[PDB]
Amino acid sequence: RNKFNYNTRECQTINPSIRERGVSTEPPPSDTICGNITQ
Amino acid sequence: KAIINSSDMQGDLLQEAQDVIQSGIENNSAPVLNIEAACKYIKENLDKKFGPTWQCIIGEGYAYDVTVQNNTLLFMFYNGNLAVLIFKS
Repeated sequence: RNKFNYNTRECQTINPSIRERGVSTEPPPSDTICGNITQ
Repeated sequence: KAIINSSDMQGDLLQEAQDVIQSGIENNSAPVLNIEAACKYIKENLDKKFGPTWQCIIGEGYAYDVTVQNNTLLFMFYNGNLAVLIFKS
């Protein structure tokens, strides 16, 4: 009107996506033997 | 005079085990030696070298029955008649 007409603008940022992923470890295995003593 | 009788582990650790039992013999090589001190030395050395939960056992006539982790077991004999067992658990 008195200040001349303004000018529209646009800006947007980069929005990464949210993912839900779940993984597992495991208890390592073990061995259990029995032996006798030789002569 | 190492005479390996039963092997389960890898040949490198075989060699180092022999070297360590030998060094234990030299640490205690006298009629006043006790197999217990050499046993302490073997177990503690194999701990600080290849990890804890080692177990050293020395004698000539006995009967053990123990649980061992695979590729971590050795039993052997000496011309000096020293039967030596070692194992990790």
